[PDB]
Amino acid sequence: METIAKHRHARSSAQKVRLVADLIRGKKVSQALDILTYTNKKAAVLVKKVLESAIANAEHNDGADIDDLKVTKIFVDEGPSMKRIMPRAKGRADRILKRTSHITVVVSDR
Amino acid sequence: VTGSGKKPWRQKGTGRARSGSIKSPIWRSGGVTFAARPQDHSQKVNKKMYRGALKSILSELVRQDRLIVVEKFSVEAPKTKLLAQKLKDMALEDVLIITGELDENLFLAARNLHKVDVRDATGIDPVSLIAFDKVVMTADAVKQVEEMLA
Amino acid sequence: ARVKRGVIARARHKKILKQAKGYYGARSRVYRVAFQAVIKAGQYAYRDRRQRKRQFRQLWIARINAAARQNGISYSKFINGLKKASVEIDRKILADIAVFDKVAFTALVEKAKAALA
Amino acid sequence: MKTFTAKPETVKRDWYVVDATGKTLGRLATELARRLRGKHKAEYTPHVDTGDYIIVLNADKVAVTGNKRTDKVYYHHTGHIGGIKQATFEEMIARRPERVIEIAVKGMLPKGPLGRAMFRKLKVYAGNEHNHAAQQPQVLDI
Amino acid sequence: AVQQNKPTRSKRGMRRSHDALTAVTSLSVDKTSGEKHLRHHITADGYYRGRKVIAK
Amino acid sequence: EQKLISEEDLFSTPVWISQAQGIRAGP
RNA sequence: GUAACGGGGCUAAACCAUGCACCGAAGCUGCGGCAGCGACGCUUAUGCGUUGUUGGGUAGGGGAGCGUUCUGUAAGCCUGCGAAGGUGUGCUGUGAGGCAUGCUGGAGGUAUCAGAAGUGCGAAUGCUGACAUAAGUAACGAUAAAGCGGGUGAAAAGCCC
RNA sequence: CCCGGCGAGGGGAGUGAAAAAGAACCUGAAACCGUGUACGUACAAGCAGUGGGAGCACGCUUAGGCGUGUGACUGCGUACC
Ligand SMILES: O=C(N[C@H](CO)[C@H](O)c1ccc([N+](=O)[O-])cc1)C(Cl)Cl
Repeated sequence: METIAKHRHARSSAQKVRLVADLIRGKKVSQALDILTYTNKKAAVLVKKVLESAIANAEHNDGADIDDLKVTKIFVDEGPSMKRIMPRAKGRADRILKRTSHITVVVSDR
Repeated sequence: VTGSGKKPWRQKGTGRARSGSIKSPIWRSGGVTFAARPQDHSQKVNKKMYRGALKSILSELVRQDRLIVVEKFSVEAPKTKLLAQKLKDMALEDVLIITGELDENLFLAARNLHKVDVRDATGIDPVSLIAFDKVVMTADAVKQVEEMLA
Repeated sequence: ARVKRGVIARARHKKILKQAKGYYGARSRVYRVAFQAVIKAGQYAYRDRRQRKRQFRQLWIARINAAARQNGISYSKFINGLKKASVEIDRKILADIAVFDKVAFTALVEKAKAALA
Repeated sequence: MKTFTAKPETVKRDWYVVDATGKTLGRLATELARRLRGKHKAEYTPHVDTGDYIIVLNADKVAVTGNKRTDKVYYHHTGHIGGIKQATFEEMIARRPERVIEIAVKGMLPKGPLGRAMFRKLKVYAGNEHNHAAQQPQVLDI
Repeated sequence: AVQQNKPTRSKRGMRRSHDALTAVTSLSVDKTSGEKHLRHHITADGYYRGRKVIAK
Repeated sequence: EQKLISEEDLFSTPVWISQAQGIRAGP
């Protein structure tokens, strides 16, 4: 009984969210949250909401029992890049990409 | 192309490819290296090669039994339906009609029938005589076509 | 009468990237790199049809030599022996016989020894 | 049809003793090289190791002809500054006689991963004996 | 002070092979309040080693 | 309400003046 | 850095003279296959069919072809039972190609023979747009300088007292 | 109706032929970025291919040492314009 939750257009690069996503891949959901709670990363706050959202999706709609769930899939994809300009010396201009991510977390009792 | 005559670049020193014109045909917008003009596509045909050609096709029509000769071919009132009845009776459907004079009733009745065309002997052409399954000529139509090609 | 390229050009590229499957890095991804890779694959392929026929014979000869010397004669004398005995069995077959029927091979050594003396 | 091929998970590789006393250096190293490769097995196969294991005792008593015992020089570099070290045959026998037999065959074995694999089966001793008595090697006059 | 060739995606991966985070895996429980907490730190309720320090 | 941004990423900055400028050679 | 036998090595595995033996190429033979020319008391528009010989190619010349778009046949066939496009798979031509149907897609599709070309892209420091790399690397823009308590507050170094 | 800062963004229900047609909306290619399995890889040196050519894994080879993948060892081998 796979159940999904997602944060689309999270403002962090996929690279940075992935470090944290990796810590909880395959883990019991109760054990995963504690790991997230004491990981000192902005990205730990973003995905944790998603995991908790996913847990609540499992109780309310069908699944339930917090005991049975594991983080069976988690993957963090690239969102669109916002385009901006940074002035450099001698009138030269640089692009900056303010990169985003799609964070997906999947939970299941089996 | 609408636009300006200024070189974009300083010729040298900038790292870009050298440019002369934002209307160059390599550039987005304002291309078209060898642009088209209105032109006349019409071709010459020798008088004799035209007549010779009409004769060859007409002679084939005879050989393939697609040419139909009749004493008269006309219609009473200008009603396409009336013509339609006649054509079924003659076992014709996809057909060119060539008549002795530009008969008007016949001309009017045929306009809405796509598979039927009417023509006076004077106004014949090579492709119409081919483009229909059967071709009908009046006796008078023959005599006029004959004189014309001779 | 404007003619657009979209459909045909993709088909031509897809043929090449398909010939480049299994190749490393850009050679299986990037047409410009793949196209050079696939041709050179072809150049070597042509070549090694000719090379293949050199390599296998060297193998057969090397194996007959081993088995000939096992029955107490060198390759060079053994083949000469068979030729003067008018035996024509080629080295693909002899190298096969050298492996799977050592007793038949010994019998071909005597046949070639008799003629050679 | 298609040709036979040795399978490394089937091939047999046997055990031999060889006395290197009085034997000419490289005129023995040749026959070791040959046999370590399995060139003598009719089921020889260039990419597979069909060779045999070879003990060599009395490496300290292998001979060389002419003036080579004193004049023959072995060079190697240390990847440094001066690097070039140098030592005569007589000095090699003295220091470590096993090296002379080992250097000899190695330069006659194919160079490459298999090449390096064949060499592993050469077990040269300096003395007149070995610890491989359980391997039941049978004597070889080579 | 610049690449002569574009480095590969595999090499990129290798370079990142030490970027991985470490989980603490050593949270402890106050014997009075029952909360998990980092070792040698107070709890969210302001407990430490069974005794009520602070008050919040 | 997330309308595309102004961005203001028009890039006519190219190309600024470009001296060596520079080593002296070689006479 | 041995370093002027390619090297391991050779008193001979060196040179000289004689003699046999084998390895060796895309050389020649064999079997299978395609293609161009030439001669046939031939067939005899010619196709055939045996024989003969030729098929390394830059600039260039000569000869054959494939595909893309458009007009005709063209009020001509296919199509909601699923068109193009996309993406999978199968077979076949000497090649451009070609044919076949797994799933998407959700309306257009087009034999044959004709005709006309904005007709085929990897390079032009070609153009426009996306997206990589270096890289999670440099930097966060006066060396005037901050520390604590409250408060608000989802959350406070920066906000208010 | 839920998670959720009376947020964003998601998950349900419902509309709708179809929502993997949902306003960042016909189709929806690739460079590029991911997750999932198959095999390979830490004594082994170079236009990354090709000729050999062991395993191991699939589709049973659907009884036939047959197809796909992967491919250790090994012979040849300095991109294109
Ligand atoms: O640009 C110069 N040097 C070029 C480098 O491209 C060249 O190597 C050079 C060097 C020395 C020299 N000289 O000594 O007269 C002249 C040219 C100037 Cl110094 Cl001439």
